[PDB]
Amino acid sequence: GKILNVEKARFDKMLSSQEVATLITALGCGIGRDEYNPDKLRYHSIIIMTDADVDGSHIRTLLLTFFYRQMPEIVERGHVYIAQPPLYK
DNA sequence: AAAAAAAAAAAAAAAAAAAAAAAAAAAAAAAAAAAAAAAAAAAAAAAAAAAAAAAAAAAAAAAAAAAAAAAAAAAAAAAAAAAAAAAAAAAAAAAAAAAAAAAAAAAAAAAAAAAAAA
Repeated sequence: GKILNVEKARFDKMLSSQEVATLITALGCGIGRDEYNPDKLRYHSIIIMTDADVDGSHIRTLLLTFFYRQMPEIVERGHVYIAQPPLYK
């Protein structure tokens, strides 16, 4: 579902299961900002495929905030992508 | 080779949790005024000291409020039953240092493979 707003949440508060899962799977080690190393990114194409409704847009904005604030080099290098599934058939 | 326990199939019973978004309150941790407390200067009312003095305890003795005796009568407090408040004694406990077992990196060297030379 929805994840923490890192702009509002404290750095120590970032100990949820979902952010830990994203940090482990990406393996950039975004936590700490001293073990962070974007060269060890396991996937060079990270795709934010949220639902087509407005809540999907909100979750997309939350993920964009997390990637921009915690992993600025990944966003700057252009590894982040956004999928566009259809709402209607 | 016998016993026992896990797990999985599918219709049933019953539960639990994480975040977003704004506005108000309540804990809980800090700077920072603000006043006690303490160290170290100079400074100044009190004891000392002395001579000089006169105000209240002694003493005579009456008398007038008194503390023991007598009586009647009212009924506060003490000790025995129960029923609550509030504190040491003793035992327990959750993190927390210590120990032991498994995952990841390491190169030495060779089997098998791929590739090419004459």
